[PDB]
Amino acid sequence: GPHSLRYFVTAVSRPGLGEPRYMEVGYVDDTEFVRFDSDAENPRYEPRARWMEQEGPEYWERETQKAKGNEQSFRVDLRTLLGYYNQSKGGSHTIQVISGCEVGSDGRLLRGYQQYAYDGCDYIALNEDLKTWTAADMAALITKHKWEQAGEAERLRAYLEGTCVEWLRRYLKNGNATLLRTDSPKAHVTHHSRPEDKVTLRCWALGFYPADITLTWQLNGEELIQDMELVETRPAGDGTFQKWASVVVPLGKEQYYTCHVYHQGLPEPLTLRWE
Amino acid sequence: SVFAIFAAL
Amino acid sequence: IQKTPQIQVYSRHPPENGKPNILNCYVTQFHPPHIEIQMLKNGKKIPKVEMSDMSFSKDWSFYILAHTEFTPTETDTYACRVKHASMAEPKTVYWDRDM
Ligand code: NI
Ligand code: NI
Ligand code: NI
Repeated sequence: GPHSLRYFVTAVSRPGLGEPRYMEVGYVDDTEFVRFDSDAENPRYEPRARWMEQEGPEYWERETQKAKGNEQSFRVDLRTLLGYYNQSKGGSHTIQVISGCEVGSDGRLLRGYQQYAYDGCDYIALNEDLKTWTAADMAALITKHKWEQAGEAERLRAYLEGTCVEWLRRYLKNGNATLLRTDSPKAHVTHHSRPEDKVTLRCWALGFYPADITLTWQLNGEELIQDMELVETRPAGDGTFQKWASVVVPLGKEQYYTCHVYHQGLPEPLTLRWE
Repeated sequence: SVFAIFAAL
Repeated sequence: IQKTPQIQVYSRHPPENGKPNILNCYVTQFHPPHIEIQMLKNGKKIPKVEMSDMSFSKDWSFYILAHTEFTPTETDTYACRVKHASMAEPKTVYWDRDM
């Protein structure tokens, strides 16, 4: 299929409380495999899947070292960004980063990821050319000039086009067992009666992987856009997902409404009504 | 493998 | 840049009285990351609940999944109490098994 290697990085200042909290979480096909948390009892990179215990202590010692170095660097960045925005020393602030590569079947780079946010707002991003940056405001222009003078695009390219791809292929090989598997949803409807003789029809999808899924409610062909209450896909916490979609219908009329469930583990969608 | 020594802002 | 955290309280597996199971509290769509999350049995703090599995999404909003072991019964109530800066008061969401 088309597969991704993404690192999600966070630094949060806590001045007067301690030093910043620093985190790196790695994903493969939007599934978490490694985690570093500076607030863990003994902070080191740790396996967060089964198939990563296949790596020896040198992998972990080396990724820890990198995380301990990135940590010190994000502390300086937090102080630098106070200056650029002329913010007081006393408040809590966040830098987040999405760093990653996605390849298709070719096994060559489709899309390079390096995007930053400050206190939850876009700050700077590598463009799709893997050469230029886009700044979200005045402060980010300062970072832009600094990064051009230093040739930071290139050093990041080398990793993105090189080391990122090569560790993606390796991680897929080691983990394909679980990554490219397909747990098909188990789906059912619940009828909860509601004031002024109406009924909530709730279409459940449970125990599915991957997360990607569509739920639809309809009455003879036509898909109910407006009326549909739709929760965010949630993890069961065993690597499978849950979702539900609901509609309000008049009593006596429940039987005319149909739910569809589309997922990669189904050649044709599931169809379900009440009872 | 994460990128290591992310560039200084 | 304050965001109102969405709270879902649900069981890993479909619930059976007497049968061990996992209760999940999924808090999403919040910033800044600082948040306090307690899980409650009959309105009493359950001890040793992992408030560690935290990350964020493409939109930069944080999300945490807390979980604890539990054996459901016919009378016991479960809920998740969440405290965020963006909220004047804690928000308590109850486990609803018939949902
Ligand atoms: Ni029924
Ligand atoms: Ni607190
Ligand atoms: Ni546990």
